[PDB]
Amino acid sequence: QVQLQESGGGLVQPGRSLRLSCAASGFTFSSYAMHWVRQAPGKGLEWVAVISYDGSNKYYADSVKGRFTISRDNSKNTLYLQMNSLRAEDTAVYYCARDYDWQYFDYWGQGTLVTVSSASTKGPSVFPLAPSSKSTSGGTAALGCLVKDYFPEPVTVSWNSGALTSGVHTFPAVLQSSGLYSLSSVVTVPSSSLGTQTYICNVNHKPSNTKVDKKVEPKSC
Amino acid sequence: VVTQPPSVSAAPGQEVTISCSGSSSNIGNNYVSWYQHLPGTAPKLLIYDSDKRPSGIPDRFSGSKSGTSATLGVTGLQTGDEADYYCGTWDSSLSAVMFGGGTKLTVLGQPKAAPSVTLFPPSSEELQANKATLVCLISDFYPGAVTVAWKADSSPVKAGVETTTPSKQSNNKYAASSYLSLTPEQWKSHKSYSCQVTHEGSTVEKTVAPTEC
Ligand SMILES: CCC(=O)N1CCN(c2ncnc3c(F)c(-c4c(O)cccc4F)c(Cl)cc23)CC1
Ligand code: NA
Ligand code: NA
Repeated sequence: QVQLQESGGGLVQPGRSLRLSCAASGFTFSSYAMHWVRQAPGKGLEWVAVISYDGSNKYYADSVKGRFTISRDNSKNTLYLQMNSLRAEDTAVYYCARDYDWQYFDYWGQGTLVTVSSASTKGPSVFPLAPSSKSTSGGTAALGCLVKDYFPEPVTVSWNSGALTSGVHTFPAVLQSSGLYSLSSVVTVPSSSLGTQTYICNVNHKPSNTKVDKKVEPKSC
Repeated sequence: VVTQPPSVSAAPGQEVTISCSGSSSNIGNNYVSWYQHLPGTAPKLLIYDSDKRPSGIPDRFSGSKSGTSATLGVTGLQTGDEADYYCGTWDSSLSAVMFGGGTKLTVLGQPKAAPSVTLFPPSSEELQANKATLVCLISDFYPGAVTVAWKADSSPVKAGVETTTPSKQSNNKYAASSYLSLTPEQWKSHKSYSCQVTHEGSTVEKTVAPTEC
């Protein structure tokens, strides 16, 4: 059957350049237009570019026109996307897709991930998300910790060295425009316990061999 | 430019429609196709030429086009249908393909639940590190689709916002998180900040203020 395989994705610094390739398999490559389509973290699909069967017609989304060049080599069954002047907003999974009759996409690759960041390995800073001053014995309180500005993924979070697991939710990370990740972990606890029980979030960042334990306590209000 | 509702849902065996709304340069005068997408997998063609089904797509998927809007209909819903749905089309004025914004189709499998919203102001420690992050944590909701908006006093804020995609908690409901990254000076130069969370046509807004704990 028809198969498509992207490659070339990875970590690249803003302003630099990167070349993606898409290899094609079960069809006459030179008879079809080919597209690039991308999906940025948490965003909808965004069409990137298309190139006609012989390359004499190319079209580009405005968001990449002038920076990206689509090309093809019909003798090697390969589609290319030359990305220049890369920006943080170009972080995305990039897909190639076969066109059918200038009408719809019919086959797609697996995708290749492109991360645009100037960052090197960097352990997190951990800040407390202290429980609301409006906590009264008889209710529950949300507290947590903000794990910020680390690179690369992942971070793991535990509470009270693994002793506290019920009511914990650790969120996925966001990649901030700075090129660094942040995430949060939150736990719901009895307000009754806030003046007696110690709550510590344990943040492990293996890529930097950093572990941070942060004590989260009520504010001075 | 081509817009779709963020979210639609119905129970297994029921039906939904998803419409995208364009203009004469795109939906009005051009082929419309529909795609099913579960992120991390490849989009799948459902409908082409506004109402044709490819081979292998069951007849419970159908499409129509009327004027500058196009509609995908799904009957006999099953959990394998839960995905993101996009319409795609050509815009003759821009000479570009445009995807609609995407609609998350939830096949209902548990009770609807409005979100709890917890809004943390910047910690004293982060402020002393010359940074200010507002942390909006959104929990215990279902379906797993929300829209988050931030307000400074009462004006929209778009710069410096990052929001995670909802994912499941231990109790099988959804949670999501949103961040507003401010300067300490941006933080202290407003009377309040708000996280507004829209879920199933209903909005929960939490407010914090630099002058109040
Ligand atoms: C290169 C030949 C040429 O001049 N043209 C005109 C514009 N142009 C298109 N005209 C009409 N419908 C189109 C169209 F439906 C698409 C398209 C597609 O091929 C695949 C998915 C969605 C799309 F809108 C694309 Cl990329 C281009 C179209 C490409 C063909
Ligand atoms: Na955790
Ligand atoms: Na769901």
